[PDB]
Amino acid sequence: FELLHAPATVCGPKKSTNLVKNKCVNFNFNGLTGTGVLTESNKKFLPFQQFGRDIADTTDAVRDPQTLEILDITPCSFGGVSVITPGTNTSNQVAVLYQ
Amino acid sequence: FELLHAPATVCGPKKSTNLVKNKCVNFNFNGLTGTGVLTESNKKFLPFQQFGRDIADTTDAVRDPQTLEILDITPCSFGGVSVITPGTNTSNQVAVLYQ
Amino acid sequence: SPIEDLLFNKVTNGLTVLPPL
Amino acid sequence: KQLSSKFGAISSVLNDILSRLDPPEAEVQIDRLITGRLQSLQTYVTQQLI
Amino acid sequence: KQLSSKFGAISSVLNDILSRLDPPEAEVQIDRLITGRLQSLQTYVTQQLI
Amino acid sequence: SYTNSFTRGVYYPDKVFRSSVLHSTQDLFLPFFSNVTWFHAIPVLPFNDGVYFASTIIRGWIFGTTLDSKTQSLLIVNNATNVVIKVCEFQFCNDPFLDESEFRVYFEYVSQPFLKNLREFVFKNIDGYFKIYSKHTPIDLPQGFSALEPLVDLPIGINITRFQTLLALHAAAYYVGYLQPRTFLLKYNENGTITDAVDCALDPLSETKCTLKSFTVEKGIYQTSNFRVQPTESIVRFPNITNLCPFDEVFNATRFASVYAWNRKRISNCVADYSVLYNFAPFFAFKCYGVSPTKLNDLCFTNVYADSFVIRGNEVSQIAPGQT
Repeated sequence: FELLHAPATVCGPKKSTNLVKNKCVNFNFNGLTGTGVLTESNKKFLPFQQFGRDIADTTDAVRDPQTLEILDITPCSFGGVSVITPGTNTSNQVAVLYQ
Repeated sequence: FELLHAPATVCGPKKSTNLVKNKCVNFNFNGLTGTGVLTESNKKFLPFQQFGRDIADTTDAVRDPQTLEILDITPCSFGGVSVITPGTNTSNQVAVLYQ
Repeated sequence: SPIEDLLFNKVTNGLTVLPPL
Repeated sequence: KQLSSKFGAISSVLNDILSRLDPPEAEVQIDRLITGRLQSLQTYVTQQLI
Repeated sequence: KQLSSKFGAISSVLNDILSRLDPPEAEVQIDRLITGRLQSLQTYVTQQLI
Repeated sequence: SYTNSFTRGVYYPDKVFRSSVLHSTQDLFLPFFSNVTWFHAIPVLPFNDGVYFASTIIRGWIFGTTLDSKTQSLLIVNNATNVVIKVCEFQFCNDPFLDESEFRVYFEYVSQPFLKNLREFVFKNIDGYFKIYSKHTPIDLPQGFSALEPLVDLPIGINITRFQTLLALHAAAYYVGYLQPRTFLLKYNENGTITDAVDCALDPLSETKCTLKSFTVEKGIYQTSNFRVQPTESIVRFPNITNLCPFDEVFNATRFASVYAWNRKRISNCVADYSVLYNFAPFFAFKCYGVSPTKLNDLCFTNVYADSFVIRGNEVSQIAPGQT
């Protein structure tokens, strides 16, 4: 093996997985690894475009190599939690509020 | 080595260059590299000093060891440029203001 | 006026000071 | 007066740093110089805002 | 309570680091501790001002 | 012949899709309102950066470093069937030309060919790669705006110094452009096509549009960047003393010292010569902190200190600031 002398090209065989739809995973699309849902895209791409972005420099759409279709990216639903409670001298019950 | 403010007695091999006045250039001497105009100074040096200083802890006066004469160090006029323009759908000419 | 004249007379890299409008 | 602060570097003059040391080590020298003068500028901007 | 923070170092005691490790690594540990306490003091000063 | 290119020569900097946003990029593009060398030949051309090409017949491009078999050279021949991109140590003539079944010029990549119209070609050579940008837009350059879509990438690795074109014998004329790195501001459309680009180094309205990240500006004052006056020449002055510092005494000695008996030599009041150190012996580690052993001809300071001792190899790394 001769290294550090030339742009490399004899790379190892990297395996591929199956398709997924409407479930946010840590997808790895041709080296682009991120977290987000995989939904059907209403957008229209171009043959020389791989993945998209937005104003906030975040990935919103990616294209799988196995199919000419495009899959939108939206991160998993986040939100803080809050506890509705009276004074502890009054009652022991609490209520859970999601933001 | 040591970089104390002392008369420099060991130098790298470089050739000398004739002085220029009233045209601000860049400069380097006795290991002191900077940018500024070279001119005759109203200041005077005792015959043991090499370079002067200022409030900003920088170099504003230097002595060339070629000929025992005093030189002045001062960067020339500098500032930010501003663009004075009207609205886009009014005209196309612009004005340039130097601060 | 003399009052504001007296008031004026009693009042005394890469950083620049922009002059007021 | 913060221009003469060493910030844990080798020399305070950035011209000397660029004309003396290799960019493999001048990278981290400029790194510490930028972060020190950057937090100094942040403190100055906060004081000016207040 | 900010004195009891490791700040990514081995410990949070200045006398402990200087009495068991060599001065080269202790220099980095003391530098990280002092800059962490510096940002803590700057945050406290900004909060006091606001 | 010289002819100004109005606004053409805009290509996609990356394969990233964007919808109705503004993206500031820092790559090698073609500046607006720049003269290009319109040729009318019926030699060899310099290559700094960019083989921006557009003709309105000719096929073929010579790429390489020294044009001969001493190093690797690149060949591109395009005909009606396919395209062959052969790279090897190939020998080339001074003025090669084609004929179409005979070759008079003297890994491959076979794909779709690159075929009034205007075949605009943008070539790049960075990071050991080779990129081709081409869209054929039908029509003094014509007034309009269009992009250049990317194509396949050719991993080569070597650098490109000189280039040459080919003449197809069945001629025509072509533009030759040059690129330098600057900043663009591309306005992507909703579908994802580049339709308008403005520079960042032009008349100051363009710089205001660059620094404001918008295409429409209103009246008022805008501070964009600085006007630091620029120098025109370098002034260097060192003392007129030439005493040839005794680096030979501390280096060329029969016995230096012991480890515990490291002696004292003081060298002063002279000029150093660091070009004679490399001629003595090959260095083992030669690592340096504080200063670099390349920029030692531009420094002048005082009171060097030279130490002499001998150690048994594994303790070379122990002779360092702060080692046990």
